[PDB]
Amino acid sequence: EDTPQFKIDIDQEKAQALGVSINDINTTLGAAWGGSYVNDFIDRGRVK
Amino acid sequence: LGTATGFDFELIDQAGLGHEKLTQARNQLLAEAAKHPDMLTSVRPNGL
Repeated sequence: EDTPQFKIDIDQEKAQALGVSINDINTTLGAAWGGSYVNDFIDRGRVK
Repeated sequence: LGTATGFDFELIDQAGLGHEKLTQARNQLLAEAAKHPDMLTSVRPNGL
């Protein structure tokens, strides 16, 4: 069933006025709240 | 089908031991193999 969701609107004009890039906004929001797969490392011999 | 005389054995790291520990265990087996020349001949790594 449909559920409540949190709609956030980025204000493009204010961002441009402040000199903050939309990519930084979206990465910051998504990385923090959603998580982000950066790259791989080796845990006891296995790539993870 | 390449060489058909012989055996073709694979020694395996089953517990994330790593390269050095696996080489030591290889040497252990090759050294024990050399003590039985009545049963085993030319027991050697196929590697570098």
